[PDB]
Amino acid sequence: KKQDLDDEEKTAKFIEEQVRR
Amino acid sequence: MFLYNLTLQRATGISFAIHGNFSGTKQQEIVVSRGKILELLRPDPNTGKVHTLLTVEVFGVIRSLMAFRLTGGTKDYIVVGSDSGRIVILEYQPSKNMFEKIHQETFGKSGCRRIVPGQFLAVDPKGRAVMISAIEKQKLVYILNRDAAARLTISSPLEAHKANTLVYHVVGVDVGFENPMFACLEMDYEEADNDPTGEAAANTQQTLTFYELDLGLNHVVRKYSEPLEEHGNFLITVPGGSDGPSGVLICSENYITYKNFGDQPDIRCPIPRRRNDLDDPERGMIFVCSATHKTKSMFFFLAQTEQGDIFKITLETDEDMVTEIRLKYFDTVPVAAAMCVLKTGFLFVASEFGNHYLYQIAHLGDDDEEPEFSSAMPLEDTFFFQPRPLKNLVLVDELDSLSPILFCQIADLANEDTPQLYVACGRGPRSSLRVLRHGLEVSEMAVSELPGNPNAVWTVRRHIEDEFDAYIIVSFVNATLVLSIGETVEEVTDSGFLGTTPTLSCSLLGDDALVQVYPDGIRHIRADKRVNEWKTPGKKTIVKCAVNQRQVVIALTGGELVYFEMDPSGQLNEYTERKEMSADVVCMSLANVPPGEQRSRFLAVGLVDNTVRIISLDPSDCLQPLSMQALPAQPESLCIVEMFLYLNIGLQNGVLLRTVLDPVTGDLSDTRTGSRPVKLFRVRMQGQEAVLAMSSRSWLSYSYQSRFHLTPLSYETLEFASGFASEQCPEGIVAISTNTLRILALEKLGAVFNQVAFPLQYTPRKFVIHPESNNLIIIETDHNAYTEATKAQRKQQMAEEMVEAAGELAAEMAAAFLNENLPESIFGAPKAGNGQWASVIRVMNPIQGNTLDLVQLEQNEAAFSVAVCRFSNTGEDWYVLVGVAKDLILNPRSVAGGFVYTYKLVNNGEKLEFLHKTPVEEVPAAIAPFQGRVLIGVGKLLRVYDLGKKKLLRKCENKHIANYISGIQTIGHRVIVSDVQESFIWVRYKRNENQLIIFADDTYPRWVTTASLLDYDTVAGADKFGNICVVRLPPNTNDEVDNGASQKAEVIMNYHVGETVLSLQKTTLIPGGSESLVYTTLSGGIGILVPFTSHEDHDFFQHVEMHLRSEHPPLCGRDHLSFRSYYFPVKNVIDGDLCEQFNSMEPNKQKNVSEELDRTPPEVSKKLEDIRTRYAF
Amino acid sequence: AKHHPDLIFCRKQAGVAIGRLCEKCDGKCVICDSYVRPCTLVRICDECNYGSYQGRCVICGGPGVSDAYYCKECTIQEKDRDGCPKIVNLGSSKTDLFYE
RNA sequence: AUGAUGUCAUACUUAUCCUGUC
Repeated sequence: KKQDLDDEEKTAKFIEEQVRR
Repeated sequence: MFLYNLTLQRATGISFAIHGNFSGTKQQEIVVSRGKILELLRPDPNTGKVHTLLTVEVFGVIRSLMAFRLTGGTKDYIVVGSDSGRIVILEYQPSKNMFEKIHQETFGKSGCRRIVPGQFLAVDPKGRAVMISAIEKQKLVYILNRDAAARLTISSPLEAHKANTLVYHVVGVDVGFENPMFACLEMDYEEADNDPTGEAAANTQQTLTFYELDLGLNHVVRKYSEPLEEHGNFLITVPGGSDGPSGVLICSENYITYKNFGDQPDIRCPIPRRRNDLDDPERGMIFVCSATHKTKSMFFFLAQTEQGDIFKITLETDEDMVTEIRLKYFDTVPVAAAMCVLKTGFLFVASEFGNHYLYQIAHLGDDDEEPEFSSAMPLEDTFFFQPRPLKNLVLVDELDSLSPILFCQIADLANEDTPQLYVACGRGPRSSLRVLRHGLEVSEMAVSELPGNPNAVWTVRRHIEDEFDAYIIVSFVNATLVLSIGETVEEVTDSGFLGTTPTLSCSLLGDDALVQVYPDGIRHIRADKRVNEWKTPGKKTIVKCAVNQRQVVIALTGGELVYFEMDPSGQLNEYTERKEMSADVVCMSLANVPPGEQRSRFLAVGLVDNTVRIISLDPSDCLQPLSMQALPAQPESLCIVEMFLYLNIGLQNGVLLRTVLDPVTGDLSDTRTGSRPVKLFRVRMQGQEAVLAMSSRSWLSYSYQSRFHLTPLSYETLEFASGFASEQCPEGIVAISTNTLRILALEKLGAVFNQVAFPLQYTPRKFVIHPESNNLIIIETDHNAYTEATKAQRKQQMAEEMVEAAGELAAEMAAAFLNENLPESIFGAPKAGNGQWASVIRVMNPIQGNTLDLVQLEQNEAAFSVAVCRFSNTGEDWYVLVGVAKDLILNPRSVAGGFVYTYKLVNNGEKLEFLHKTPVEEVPAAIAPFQGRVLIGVGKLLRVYDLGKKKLLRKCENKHIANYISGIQTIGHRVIVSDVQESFIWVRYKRNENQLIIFADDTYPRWVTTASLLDYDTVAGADKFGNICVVRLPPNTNDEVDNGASQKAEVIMNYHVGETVLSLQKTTLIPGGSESLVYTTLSGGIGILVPFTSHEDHDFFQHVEMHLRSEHPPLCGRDHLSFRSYYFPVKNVIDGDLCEQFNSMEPNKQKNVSEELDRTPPEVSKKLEDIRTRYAF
Repeated sequence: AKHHPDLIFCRKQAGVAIGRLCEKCDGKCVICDSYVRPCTLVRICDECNYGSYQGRCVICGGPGVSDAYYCKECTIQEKDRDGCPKIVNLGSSKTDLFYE
């Protein structure tokens, strides 16, 4: 879970970036 | 492929609607019944608007909704009949905003069976018992009695089944505290099933049987029963006892007969029709719905006909019997599925299709020239009621929601980056092309240009007890402008601010004192004409400021914090210390003071070093650091708010990061708000504290039932914003634009998706988007209708027949009949016919509301498919091929022939020219381009046709279809055709020999309605039974080949959505996010399916769903797994709507579920919101 | 069931009387006749519980102490939504055992 | 070479059951 969570945060990053575009 | 279904827009179509005192107060609520969700509406008697008080998904198909109340009670209960085998009694708990289930007793098995009760449910008017019966051979009656602690309790139900008897509709009799009787329309089918000659099938009319429940014997028996003259569709319970005589009104085709039990004679009255009706005379006329308005003086009834003619039903009666039934046409209404007559002149019109209506009972319907056909009035001839506009009710509000399940294309047809949902929805004349955009509707109340370059805006009231604002401050670059808002807002100078300098903040500190923030110093203005100045120390200036209800924080240059405290005597007291920061202050935030407390505790201060720090404002630890938090960019604005409170902070980039309000910094969240500095502004939305962002898109964040909801504004971007409150604008927001001031307001709560509808003529079938023209080509075809030229010819024939009476010949009603064109959208469309239809093709631009071209079909022409592409034999000319049928209607009337018209799409898709019309032997229901040619599916024959000079030359043909080709999706190499009752099959088309060969098929048949290609081997298709399936081809399937087929396709995903899906599209709803399987529904709902990216996250969601299925059961008594496994078993599907109830459930149950999941309830809320932020808007 | 294939149930109308189980037949299910996974309580008929017929076991028919419940396997198979399963007949069981 | 009826042992299942009384 935790390792995935680290990845999850990155996953969030992409969506947030998308919003910016 | 583990997916996760989520709902974006709930179903707006209402199947049932009740009215009464559900909240237990003097205000009456409107309990509406949607498809798969329960809704509680509360209309405002002053504002005239209906607000949604509560909305809960029952996770099942509710088939009956009735309300009841005990004798001497003050609150109405909620009886809910669903598809489950249990009866549920609900009692909405206001002290919790949730419907509490009073009792739940199981009666049978699940499903919509004929022997399963739940289709009909009648309640007694005295509240002594409730009766739930099936469609046939099942009837149960349970007794409801109050306990010693005033709690509603149920007794053992009484069985009242009758073999080979069908029940049409049941209704309880209004008895004056005697034995309750339940009248129902019965029909014995035992004789018709035992006669092959068919003589026993004919002359078998319905029998109105009244079964009385003996309370002293605790058993029900069929006391009275009598046959009817004609078959009835619905009943109307007449109030008896002390108010009026007992009895019931039986509605039938072109007749109404109220026949009370006992010695009351049967009085019948025919249904009045419209004068010079354009419909067919062979078709009958029945009632659609009926409303009852009961008062202490008298009582009236309002029933709408098949044409939407709402008639005011009144019944003259004697001392113990009924005299006559006097009906009068009140007004004209659309086709409504339910009508609710509320107190103080309120009429709720829940439309069966299209937007709903809520007409308020304006007039009584009497004291007019309108002819009121009495029941005693003889006729041998029916009171031809004139179609007069509803001059007795006034549409107080309209709930125009969804109820279509038609077609939808989600694409970015506009200049914006976010794609819009162009969905054609409606039925017949009420059809419209609604472009749905995820945003919020802003109502600009006032707009005025401002001179210079304004940089800020403020709005301060005169007193703390004032319900409206009084002063509006506009900060320019070199000065400040102040205005007085008294419905005549102009420039003011006597406010006491003296805005010769730009202002940073303006608010009310005391109960009537004002405070102005300037970089040159602080100016305090009390209620009297007194100015308390406070200059800046030294040559420094105030960079930022933070005002509050009882605190005034100021920040100078170099990170010099200055604190001012509000004395209880009305003065301002400065602090005895000045705290310095490590960097310059770029953002400051001060939370509002609580009504119980006297000051705020936390104070947020943003630094230039990309870090946020919390400072305590208590006198014990004043000017002391509390909690620090690093930021990825330089902060621009900060604002803390309650709903349990969170502190939002906006950065200089297009991103913002929030944190909870606590002594320590807890959880954090972030999203891409961007290419604009994110500013934070507080606003009051729906009586709650909301946040208003200032960026390239103006997003307004607001919580909704322990769930945040932030939608952007459907307007231009603004630089500053502030809340406004006045007499003309009670709930608005004053937003500062680029050299312009605009006073806007957010009236509609369009957090889901705001829509803009362009109306059409007939019911649309499918729409095509032109690639070069960027327009929409939709075909509107509806059965049982006539064309415009056919209606004009029928009107001319009626005008010729009206002059054939030779009435002194001297009376010319044709000049008043043919010239007066009645609106089909308001007064109903005068359309009839068995095999007649009406098709119309129209090309309209999606940016505007006008149509570029319009093409009318023939009289017996009905289009079903449309496609716009180019031909390989031709150049770059896009041709629009539309297949139509000739002489068609239902299954009894076999289709005759078909045709395929071709259009030229001239003037770059602005005008269509008919090139050729190639006929066909079967009705074409599939048109799709495939490698420069057009694939035409006419019935069970799949043919590949090419472009010809005279007609479409069919180059290939395939007759391997099972029943009929309903849909066709063509891949780049293969072709996937969807059958009517059989599942879709994969077919390969050989280009060398022009022979289409089916290389794959399915093992389970499904009534497919729509489909979409997810990949080269995976295809997801909808079901007509309310399910959704996804089939994937095996990797060992050989496409090059030459029970039915050898290679079978396995279904990798199946899920019963519960609503009829007719449009599926896999695309990106938001730029930057992930693509999801967005699906539409026929009940006006929008859903989305998102695949799981992690196996651990999928297992966590599965464990959360397994915990929620045990901790929070559905209110309809059904099982979640049984609802998801209605048609097909569930395979790799997670219902996000059931997981969304964790924030709405009990806190102890949420803590127990989080302890079982080894996490926190805010952690589970963040994990649920992360998937929604990744996959949706 | 298991203990008796010739026994017939009552299958009468469901009332408000909650069923009970005897001390010798405690924990045993009525339909599934199992000992694990209790999910739904047992409801008795109105004629099956009146006067001296109240407070008696459904399966055993003796003095009921604890309330009887139905198995979850019978609940998921919709075998608990039927009539009242009161043991009315008693054949080929506890008849020759009284003589010995 | 199955199958048939037939007097007669032998294993197996039912979580079968041992204080029941006027």
